[PDB]
Amino acid sequence: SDKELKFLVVDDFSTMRRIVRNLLKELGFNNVEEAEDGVDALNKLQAGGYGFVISAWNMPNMDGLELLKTIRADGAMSALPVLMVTAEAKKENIIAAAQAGASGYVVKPFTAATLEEKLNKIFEKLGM
Repeated sequence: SDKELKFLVVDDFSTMRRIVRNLLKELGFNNVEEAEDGVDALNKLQAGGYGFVISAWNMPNMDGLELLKTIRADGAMSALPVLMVTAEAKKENIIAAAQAGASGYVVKPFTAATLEEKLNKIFEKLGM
């Protein structure tokens, strides 16, 4: 959408959620909500309206990969862009994510410039 595309930031670390929240505000994206794990994220996603999901890979209860796989299998939100936030770039993890449907991955920490690039690449490789 425009700057009003509604984001769901998912991370069990509240500090990270605020960090991502503020990097998006700096870019002009003010419509952000948060979730603390995969289950909490699915519960909010069921309300619809969401346009992008930024999710941490390691979370207790339902990690980012399981949250991704579930999103993709849901007919109503199977096209939802999902950006995976990780702490290290391991080959097998990047491929497991990619083959499961991840729109992209970003290694933390990252700046607003890095996030903007990752967002832009996801939009064009999709048609936005």
